[PDB]
Amino acid sequence: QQVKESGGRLVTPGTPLTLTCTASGFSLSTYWMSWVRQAPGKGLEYIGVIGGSGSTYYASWAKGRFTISKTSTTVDLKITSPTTEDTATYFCARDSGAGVRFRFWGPGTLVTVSS
Amino acid sequence: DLVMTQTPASVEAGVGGTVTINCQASENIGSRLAWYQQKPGQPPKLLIYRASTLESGVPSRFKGSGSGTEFTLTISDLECADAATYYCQCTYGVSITINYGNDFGGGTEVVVK
Amino acid sequence: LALENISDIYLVSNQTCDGFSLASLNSVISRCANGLNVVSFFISILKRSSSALTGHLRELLTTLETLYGSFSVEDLF
Repeated sequence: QQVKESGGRLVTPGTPLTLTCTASGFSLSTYWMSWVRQAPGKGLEYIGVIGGSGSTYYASWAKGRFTISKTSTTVDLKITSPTTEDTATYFCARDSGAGVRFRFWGPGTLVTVSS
Repeated sequence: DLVMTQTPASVEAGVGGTVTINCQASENIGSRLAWYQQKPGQPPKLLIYRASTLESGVPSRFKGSGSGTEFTLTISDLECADAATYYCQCTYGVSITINYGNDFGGGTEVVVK
Repeated sequence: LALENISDIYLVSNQTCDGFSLASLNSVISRCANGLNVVSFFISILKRSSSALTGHLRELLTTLETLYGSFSVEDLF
């Protein structure tokens, strides 16, 4: 069982970018996928979470700017307007239903935002 | 959302010693915490969840303790492969009634010498 | 059956017959009740009487509501 996220490219500041995260080897479907951020050389920053029922929640600073929306097999992030301070590495953290044991972490795709 | 004042910023010990990390939640989150361990160039690995229950795969050395508003991790007999950054996360963030957020910690390097 | 004769309720989610959608009531005899109808009842009786919870049962309000919000119903085919 493992989680891989994919899709992150250099953008003109202001072009919307979406990242996808694919759950490859899980059996039960009771999941809380979560996206966290890490600017190069800083601590981790929390972005949002999506359930199996669709119940999405966001952090206090990442409200309005980000959008997490699932599909049949992926979980999609959407940065609405990537500014220059939004260059980071974006992780995907999946677990079981209890919402406390964020056990499986993807390797990371490095979004960079600068013209 | 709440803040996690993870103290200190960088600790220091030797092989066969013990370190302590403190982080203090601003509201009574009640034994819902998690401790990660991010080496340089890696995704974070879970160590302890619900602030005292070891993730299946960690050594018996790591320990965690506390409830209410103050929690701690106490790695023991520091091996050579312990130089990494240690974060604490408040996992009270998926509900509709209480929902105290899900912010991480500030970061603590644990360097041996 | 009815909760005049209900003592224990188990919510095993990994090693049961099928998964979270089955939860065994018992009293001794055991039954096989509905999963998302006992969890979606105990949320509705702790959130309703939220003025009397001792501080340990608020952990029951948070565990049952997280466990219920993660079940994808569209994969119950």
